Amino acid sequence: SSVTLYGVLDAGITYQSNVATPSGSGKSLWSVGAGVDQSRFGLRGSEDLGGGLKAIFTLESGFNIGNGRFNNGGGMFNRQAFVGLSSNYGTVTLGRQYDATQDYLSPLSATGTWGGTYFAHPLNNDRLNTNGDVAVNNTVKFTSANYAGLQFGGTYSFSNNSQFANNRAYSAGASYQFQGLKVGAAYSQANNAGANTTGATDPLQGRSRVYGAGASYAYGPLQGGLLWTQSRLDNLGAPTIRADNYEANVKYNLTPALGLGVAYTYTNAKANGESTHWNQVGVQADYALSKRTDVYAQAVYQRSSKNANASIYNGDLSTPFSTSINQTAATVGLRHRFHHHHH
Amino acid sequence: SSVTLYGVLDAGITYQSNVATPSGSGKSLWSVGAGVDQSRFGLRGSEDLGGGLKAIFTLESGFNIGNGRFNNGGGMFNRQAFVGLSSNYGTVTLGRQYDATQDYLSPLSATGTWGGTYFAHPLNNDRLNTNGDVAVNNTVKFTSANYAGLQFGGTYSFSNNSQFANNRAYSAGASYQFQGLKVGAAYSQANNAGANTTGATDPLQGRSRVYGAGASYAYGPLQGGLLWTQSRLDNLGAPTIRADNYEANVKYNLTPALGLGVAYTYTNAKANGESTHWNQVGVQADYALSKRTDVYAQAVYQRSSKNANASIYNGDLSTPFSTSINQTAATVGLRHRFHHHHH
Amino acid sequence: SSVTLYGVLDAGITYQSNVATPSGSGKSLWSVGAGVDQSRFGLRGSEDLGGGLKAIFTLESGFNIGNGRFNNGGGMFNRQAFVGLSSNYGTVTLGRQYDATQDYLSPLSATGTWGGTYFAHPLNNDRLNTNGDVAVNNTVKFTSANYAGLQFGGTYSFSNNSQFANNRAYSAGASYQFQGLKVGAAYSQANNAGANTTGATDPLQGRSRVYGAGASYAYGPLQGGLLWTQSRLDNLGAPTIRADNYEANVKYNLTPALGLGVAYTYTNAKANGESTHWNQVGVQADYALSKRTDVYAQAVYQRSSKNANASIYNGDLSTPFSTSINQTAATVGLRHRFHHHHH
Ligand code: NA
Ligand code: NA
Repeated sequence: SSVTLYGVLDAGITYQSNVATPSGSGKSLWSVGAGVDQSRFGLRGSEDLGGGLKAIFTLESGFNIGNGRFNNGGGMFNRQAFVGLSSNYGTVTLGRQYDATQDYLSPLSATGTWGGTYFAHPLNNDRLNTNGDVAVNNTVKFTSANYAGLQFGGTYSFSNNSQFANNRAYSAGASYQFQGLKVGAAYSQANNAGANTTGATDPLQGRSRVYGAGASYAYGPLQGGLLWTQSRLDNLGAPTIRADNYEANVKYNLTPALGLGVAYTYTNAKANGESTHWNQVGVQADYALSKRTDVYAQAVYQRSSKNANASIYNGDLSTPFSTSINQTAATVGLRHRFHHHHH
Repeated sequence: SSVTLYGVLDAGITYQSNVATPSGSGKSLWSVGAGVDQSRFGLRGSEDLGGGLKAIFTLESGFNIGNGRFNNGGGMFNRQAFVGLSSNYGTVTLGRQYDATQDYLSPLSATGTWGGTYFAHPLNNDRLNTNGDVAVNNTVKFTSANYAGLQFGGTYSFSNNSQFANNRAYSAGASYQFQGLKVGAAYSQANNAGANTTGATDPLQGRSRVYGAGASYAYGPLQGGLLWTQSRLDNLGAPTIRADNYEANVKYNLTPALGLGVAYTYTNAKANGESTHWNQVGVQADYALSKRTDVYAQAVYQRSSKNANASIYNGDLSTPFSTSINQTAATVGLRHRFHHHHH
Repeated sequence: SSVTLYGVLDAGITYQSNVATPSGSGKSLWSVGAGVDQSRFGLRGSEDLGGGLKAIFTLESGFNIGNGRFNNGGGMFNRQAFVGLSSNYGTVTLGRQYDATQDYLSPLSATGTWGGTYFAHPLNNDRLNTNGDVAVNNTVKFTSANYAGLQFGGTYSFSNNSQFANNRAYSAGASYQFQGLKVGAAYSQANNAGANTTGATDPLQGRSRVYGAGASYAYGPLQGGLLWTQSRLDNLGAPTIRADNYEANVKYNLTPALGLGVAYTYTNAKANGESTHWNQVGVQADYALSKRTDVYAQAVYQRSSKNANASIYNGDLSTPFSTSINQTAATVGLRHRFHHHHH
């Protein structure tokens, strides 16, 4: 009954204050690339099948505007590719999909809403930002109907190989919404993530987990929230690694076309009796020229503990860290969304 | 005069009863992936050029809904990419194309019609199923006009390198149709298939051939057919390998929305005086929720000779065989087709 | 305010008279592939933002019709991927873009207009033809407004890594147009081109430069031009290489549907006190069956100095040279353009 072509183009100039060079000294990194959202194009549709029943699909491909290449592991529909049925009693979808972490926790974070890439937590450790390979393959997802503001669901992501536990995943989450208040909680687990090309997580072991909970509130021109997440690697005789992230964010619309957002995140990682931590704060001014086009300017600052180095997530996990405990990232950019409904 | 965007999304849950693990024991394989048809999207068009003359093109890309990646060798338009001219005296098309085996024999098989992937013959040995890299590169194809139900044509697929015979192919076939009766025969040959990146067959030698003939009949709610194919590798001092496939299939529409199909295939492979064989039978129930959406359920069973192992084709030739002479594949899935004509 | 889907399909049969085989003897190369233009599909749009201000984008992907694969380095939007703002005072665009060489010199060449691939200069040495990886990544481009027929602009292409000069590029050019007269000049420089995956030029060092100038004139059914370009590799203790290209071209419309073009190019390359040269002449007959479809036939002939070998550019830099000082390339082909404006 409807097939929509859509996309988002986001390009900006970014300065990063200190990025290690091969000579070991720190220099600034200048780049052109996605500032807030990862660029993408997609096809989505829904067919009315009568009785509240609908067939739905989404095919969504992320790419780097700087070089035209696929990212998120490099496949065609590297963000989402799924088909399913929606009814009054819930939705079941099959394919490559984001999991409950993304459905129920990301909307409570700056990186998952107005902030995007550079507001991600260190190394995107809790998989909240999707400018990065965070979708899961071979996924069956159930999403409940809305029960008076309560929604819940989960995923199982098959290994697609004769070893059932070798690169699979699952998750569960729930949200509660009421007149501007949003609460969410989620739990996700992977076994042998990235261990092969058939399973749930693309290459790049043991057990990896993300869980968290938070809440946000919106009224008028003001919105804000709090969010806790933990990412954990265990069952490796390597020592367990765990990272906790504590974020507060607020966004205020000065005018209907000018939003300013501020976010702060404290991250604390522990392994084998030792601990490192990062403090990150960012501010973003975003100006809408139309419903489809906005220009933005932002600056993010991160300081690590003295036994560690700073690195603001820029969409590329291979980016070398700062040589110091400090890094600044400042971006000016342009974002354009397009949309065709095929009447 | 018309450009159409289209696609097919097919996702299902498959159980395969016995697939070898690295430890050598057989375990079940559970997977999410294409059940019947390979998922694909495409662009096709035809321009009226006057006098019965038309310009036509098809750009068609297959992909795995489970992980969003291209398959069929991994290129962009990995199923078909061609442009050509159609007239009252026949059609000439240029590009990456299926050959006469696919045009004239596949419609007589369950795997090429209602059955799809898991109804393919062992290892897709006769290239009848297109959930697999069976298109040929660099192809010039002629298709005749309809001469009172007779159609014929063929292909030559260039090596695109200074060695004219190093990775090239050609084929020829013909069909006869009359009021529900269909007859087809075809012959295809490749030399040094997959020996380079420029030629007709993608990587993954000597002379490889497929030929076959069959017939089918449709009237009312009932359709069925018989088909013989042989695949042959020779001119290798390695010993010639040949495989013969004998298939019978029948499909019956219980209701206008519920089809049940049954297929049986006997396959016999011979090499260096020794012989192996497979018996395969499958049943599929397919229920149309609309013209665009259907849900299906099927079960396939294969038994090999005692000097061999069972393996039901699942779209992935790297899938390990069963550790026994038996394998069962059962699938429940969802298929959705979309279409936009751009009025 | 508008999003357009578009594409060009170009397929032809090419004979090349002498291409080296591994045995060292020269044989003819027969191929199916792009004759004139590289096949491509794309999405482009522009939104009216009021006051002469517009948001624009182009996403353009080149591919080989012969095998369905991406070319131009193999990424998704491997020809152009950019977003930007256009105003009365000029245009700024960000992403993967052609540089000033392509904007201001290519329109004065046969290879950049009616001639295409096989009219390129030896090894596409001056990057004038786009059936080849000539776009630059991470590019900021400014294009001025038209000042009474004068247009100018330039590019800077970031390295996107902490070494600012390690795989970056920039360019500048200008044109002057008046009633069929066109003049252009351009200059482009890259440092450490292809040295990494983050920078301006895709893999496949020191300083590489292209510059040139030319003019063309069109009136009625007749058009022609002259163009000089130089490509230079220096700062390598390897010896500097430089190549100068001198081209004359003319195209005449016999009828409104039949164009004949002739081009001649002399190329002279010098390195370490030695010199090689090539003479190339080509003729193309192009017949429009409609505004969207044309069939063409052409022949190109190249003779090299006796200390070198002939090689007519065919879109593939890995193609081996002729074993002699001579090579002929003859092509017959079909080109079809499509277009949908989404009203
Ligand atoms: Na209309
Ligand atoms: Na459309």
